Amino acid sequence: ATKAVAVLKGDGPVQGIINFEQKESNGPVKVWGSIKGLTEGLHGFHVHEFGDNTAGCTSAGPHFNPLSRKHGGPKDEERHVGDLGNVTADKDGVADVSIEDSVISLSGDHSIIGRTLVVHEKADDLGKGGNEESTKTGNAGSRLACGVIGIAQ
Ligand SMILES: [Cu+2]
Repeated sequence: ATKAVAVLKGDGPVQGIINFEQKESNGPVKVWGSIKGLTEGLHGFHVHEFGDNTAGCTSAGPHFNPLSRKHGGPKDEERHVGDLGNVTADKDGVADVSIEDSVISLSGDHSIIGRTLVVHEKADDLGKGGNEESTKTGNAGSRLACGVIGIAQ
């Protein structure tokens, strides 16, 4: 509901703290997250999980979560069942959070806590993904930056 904590640990150091306050009453989620990462950009936050492992999400790879924004658009439309924002890392791995007007976006449709985020300093696009299947699923680097995300309160 009111706050969330994200904890990511990868092969490359990726660390950030994303906190999102949503409620089923419908309202823009006030969310803040900073990411530190290897040198790259980042575009789109498209998480899609039902919980796997905070060291790398196997389920988060090729699994589309349609409840999100139907495809998972970054601004959200319904219940982006993943973290919603746009973040762009610099060469020093530092991404400022774009806080978008979301509707019911708690990161996860089956639940939130335990759900592993798939983002990285990379375009983790929503509806475009990358290649046809990744377009469908909405890009995921299963272990590129993954950790259990969830509303921690
Ligand atoms: Cu992704």
